[PDB]
Parts: sequence; C-alpha cells; structure tokens
Amino acid sequence: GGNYNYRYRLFRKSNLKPFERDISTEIYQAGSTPCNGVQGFNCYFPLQSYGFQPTNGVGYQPYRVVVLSFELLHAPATVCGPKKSTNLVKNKCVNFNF
Amino acid sequence: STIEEQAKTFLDKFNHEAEDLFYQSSLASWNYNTNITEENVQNMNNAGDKWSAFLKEQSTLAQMYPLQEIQNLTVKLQLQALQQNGSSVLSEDKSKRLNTILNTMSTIYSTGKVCNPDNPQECLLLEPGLNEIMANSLDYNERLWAWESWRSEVGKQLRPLYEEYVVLKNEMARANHYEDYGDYWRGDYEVNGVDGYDYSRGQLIEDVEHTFEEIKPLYEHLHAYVRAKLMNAYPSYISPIGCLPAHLLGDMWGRFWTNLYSLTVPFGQKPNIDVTDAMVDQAWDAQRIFKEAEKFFVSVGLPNMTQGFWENSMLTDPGNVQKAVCHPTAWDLGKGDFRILMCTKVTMDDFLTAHHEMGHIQYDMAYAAQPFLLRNGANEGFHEAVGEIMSLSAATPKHLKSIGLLSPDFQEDNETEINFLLKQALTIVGTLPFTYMLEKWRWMVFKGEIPKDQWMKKWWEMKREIVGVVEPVPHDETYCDPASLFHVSNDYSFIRYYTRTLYQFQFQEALCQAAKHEGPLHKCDISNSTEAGQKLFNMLRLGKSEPWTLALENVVGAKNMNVRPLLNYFEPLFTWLKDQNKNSFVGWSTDWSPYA
Repeated sequence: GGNYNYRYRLFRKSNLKPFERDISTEIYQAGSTPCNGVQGFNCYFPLQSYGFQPTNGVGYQPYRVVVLSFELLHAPATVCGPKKSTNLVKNKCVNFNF
Repeated sequence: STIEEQAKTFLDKFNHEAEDLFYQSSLASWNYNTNITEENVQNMNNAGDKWSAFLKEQSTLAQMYPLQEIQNLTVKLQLQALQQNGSSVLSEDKSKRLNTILNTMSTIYSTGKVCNPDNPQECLLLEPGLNEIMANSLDYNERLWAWESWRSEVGKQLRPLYEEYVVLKNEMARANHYEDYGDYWRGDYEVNGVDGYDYSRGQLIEDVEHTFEEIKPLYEHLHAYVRAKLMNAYPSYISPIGCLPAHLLGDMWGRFWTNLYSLTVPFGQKPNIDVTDAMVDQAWDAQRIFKEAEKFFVSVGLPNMTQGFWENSMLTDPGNVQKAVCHPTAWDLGKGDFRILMCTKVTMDDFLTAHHEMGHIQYDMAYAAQPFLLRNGANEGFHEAVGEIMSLSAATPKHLKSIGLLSPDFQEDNETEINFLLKQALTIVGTLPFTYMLEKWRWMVFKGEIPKDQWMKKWWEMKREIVGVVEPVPHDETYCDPASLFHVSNDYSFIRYYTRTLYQFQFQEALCQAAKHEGPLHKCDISNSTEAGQKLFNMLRLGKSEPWTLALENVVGAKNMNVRPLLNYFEPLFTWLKDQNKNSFVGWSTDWSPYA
C-alpha cells in the first residue's frame, strides 16, 4: 500500500554542518513575503514523505544506512576486538606473551 | 529573490508529489488491463481522476510566474508544459458540449453497422467480418457495395459534427494564441532556444513537400506496377491511362497494400523466409523468444534488463476467466517500472512486435534519469522509430540463421531479395502519399482556405492527383470520407508516422554506415556492434530535455530531415521497376473515372 512513514528534509535555508541533527519543521519562504504558517505561494513544507513500494525499481526501494564513527581523544580507549589467544604448552623452552 | 529560484522551488514541490500520483494511476491502469473485472474499472477511474484533479491546480499556480525572464532553457521549458491552459480558455458550456460531442462521435464511430439488403436485420461492423470480407475476397461488386455502405451509414451523420468541431477547435486555438489548429498540432516541431537549431511551425509544412517531391518517381513506378498487376487481374475495370479506385487498394482507406501483395507477387515460385515451423521444431516458447531478443539487444549494446520485468509484466496466454486485453503495448508506469503487455505466439509478426515493444521499453529506460516532465522523446516520431528499427533489422535472413533457425547452408539469391524488398515497400511507402495528402487537407481545412461547400471535392481531387485514387462511386457533398477515419474521429495526429518512417530509416542507415556492413541496405545487420549501440544510446539518453534538431545530430550528421535512406533502401527494387516494364508509362490521368 505504500510506506509513507519515512520523511526527509526537502527545503532548507542553507546546508547543514557536519555531525548536526536538525528536526525543524517550519514553513519555507521562497520569496520576500511572510507565509504566516500557510502553504501559499512561495510557501512549501521542508519535509516530504517517501513513497516506497515493493513494485518500485531498484534504487527506489527503501534502504537502511548506518554510519559508525570512531574517535580517539585524550581519554583511554575502550572499544576494540577480543585479541584471541592460543593454547598452553609446558616443559619446553618457548617464548610467551602472558 | 529572483523568479527563477521560485520557479525551481515550485517545480521541486510539484514533481515529487506528481510522480507518486502518476505511478499510482499507471499501476491502477495496469491492474485494470491485467484483470478484467468490475472492481478494477472504478479502481482505475478513482486513481486516474485524482491525477487530473491534481495536475489542474498544479498548472493553475504556474501562471503568476512571469515566464519572460527565466533562463537556462530548461526551467522555462519545464514550466512551459505547466503553463498550458488546455481547454479552460472557453466557458463551461462550450467545453462541456465539445466533450459531449467528442464522446458521442467516438461512440458513433465505434458503433458503425451496415446491413445488407438481403438481411436488413443482421448488420456488419468494422470488426472482422465486413472488414474481412472487403480485404481478402475476389468479387469486385461486393467490395464496391461494402465500401459504399461503410461510407454511407457512417460518414453521412458525422458531417455536421465535424463542421462544428472544426470551427470550435479553431476558436479555442485562437483563444490559445494559435490562429490555426494545424499550428497547434505542429507546435511539437517548434523550438526557439539555442541559436542555429531553432525551428518554426511553418517550416515543417514546406519541409513536407520538399521531402516528398523526390520520392514521387518511386511512387509512380509502384503505381504503374500495381496497374500492370491489375491488368493481370480483373479486366475491363482499370485503364492504362487512369488509376485504380479506392476499394481496390485492399484497405478501407488504402493505408496499406499488404492485402494486394498476393495480387502483386513478383515471381510467385520463390516463397518468403519463414522458420515458424522450425521454431516449433526447436520447442520455442515465449520465454525463449524473449531471451533470444534480449541477448540480441545485449549484443547491440543496450543495458541489461533489470529484475521484475519477467515477473510483474504479463507475457503470454492469460487463459482462463482471468481475462486481460493484450494489445501489444510497452508500459512505462514510472518509479523505475517498465512492463510489456502481450499475447505472443509462434510467428514472425509476433517476433517483430515483441522486438518492437522491448525496444520501446529500452528507450523508456534510456530517458528514465530525466525529470518527470522530460521523460519522453524529443518528438512524437522518435519513440515509434526506435521501437520499429530493431524489428526492421531483426528480420534479415542473416539474423534468422544466426539464431539457429535457418539452415546453416541456406543461400539467398536475387529473386527472394526482390520479393522481400517489394513486400516491405508495399507496406512502408504505400502510406506516405496518403499521409501527406491527409495532413495537408487537415491543415488547410483548419486554416480555412476551403469553404464549406468545397470540402469533399477538394479532398477527392487531391486524392486523385497526388495519390492516384479515383471515385468508384461519386460523392458530392452528403458524405464525409475523412470522418470515417480512426485518427480524424478521435483527434489524433497523423504526421507522427510520416516523420517516424524517415526518422527510423535515417537511424538504420546511419547505423549501417557505423556498423561495418557492406552490401544492400535491406540486408544490413546492426547485431554484434557495440559502437552502434553506444551511438544510439547517445541520442536515446537525451530524451525530451534536448530539441529534436539537436537530437538529429548524434545518429546522423545532418540536423535537417533527409529522405535518402528511403531511396537507398529500395535501390535494387527501383532498378527492377526501371528495367521490368519498359513498355508501360508511369503516372496517371485524373480525367478518367470508373463511373463516367
């Protein structure tokens, strides 16, 4: 029946800074006249919904995108892999990293 | 802020919400055509009326923009389609009466019934039957009677309707800053943008005769050949100084002479190439045909077909009560949806038509990246030309043998080549003079040169002169031959085919040079030529975003519409016509009439 629960920003005053999240939903003025919150001439909503359909072609079907960000500031690091370990041997001249 | 930014914002608001509604309407239409059921009818109606009830107000807001300072030739071009009044220039009464007139005219044309004198109770219609009788029969008198009945029980009552429709349409065009309806129709072939590629509405008119003049000798020789065959046919009917009547053309309007191909066989003993039985012997279904055609397109260089076409689109034999009208069509529903609508069978014509529709679909993907208002061809002829080019080029015996259908030792000689060329000519060029005369007549009757009383006589005299079709029975003013036409009773342009034939011939000829092929043009094959496919895609990708003058610059090196592919294709046939009838003289005399 069409998935219209996902929306995106369509009109903005300017661009967006990196690592910034804006949820502003206010009428957009495309001229030099106030809109008074009315979708008149040169007055459009900044947010538009999506029209995802299973019959849509490849590239229009909804995709899920997640970005993982890694930072390393002065505080000690705490997120990394398991550092797998080998087995134990005894009674033999070896070298170890306990 | 500048007006251009406001126009861009308005277009961005319009297109995103319009594309979804258009896709919904197209999906509803496809569902209605795929499932013939009562519910789908109102589903289509309720999903299609909203599209118009939305586009009306979308175009309503695009008048306050002062469309005289917008630049870049694209934003203004995009808004121009939005700046279209349509039919709101007149009052409600005139518009509604015109709509009712068009509806009743369509119903009357589709409900044409003629009853024979023997049984005035059981009539016959233009559906197979009466049309079948007057197409593949032998009796002259019954054909003449059928023609008279068709022109006497249909075109008699349409005369006042067309009389008022012409003046009403001219008045509406005048209210739309168009002095003539012919100008309104020619507005498609009009560009006023980039310098050097601009075109005028009146330029097409003169180009029509400037491209029709040089094909006259071929038409005259073909008419002489047809008259000689009629000498071999029924005697005491056709004169060697005159020309054949209307109902011996083989068609209700004489558009196609395919029905006369049997009566005009060149040699007879040589049969045409057909491997339909060989197709059956190899167990060829619709899937195999489509896969082979797609492989041929890939070898041409066209992009690979995406998934869902094999599933969403209907292919063949719906079968049971799940009925579906399967008139061969290529559907571009939008939102990256492309489908075919077919009932394919094991025959050459089905093969060519499947190639035609899938080439249409490929062209639909070609301009898919363009905006919604620019997802079309540069003009109305390019789409059909590109659709038919692949069908024309896939019927060569070399292509038939290359796909494991013809025998590997098969050899073609001059006789079968001449037969194939004559059969193709009898179908392709046999409608060009008729299209030319019909378009000229419609253009001048919309302009207003001919008065009310001088309506039928001018049409018939120009048919006698330009085409060579005389009256089997006279008609002065009480009938209307153009009224009994699909494209005239439904308000459809007919110059589209005239431009399409030349466009497709130009593209095929240009690919023949840029495909490394030597020999006759009719045997030219564009298969296994990636460069030709890329060159074609160079123009196909352009879509409606570029003028047709600029579009006719990548495939060929000349922007103007040239006709030399038509003569270059039928050179052996033209020489055969030259050296075959050395005694008969070409042409016809308009004074002679079958009745007087």
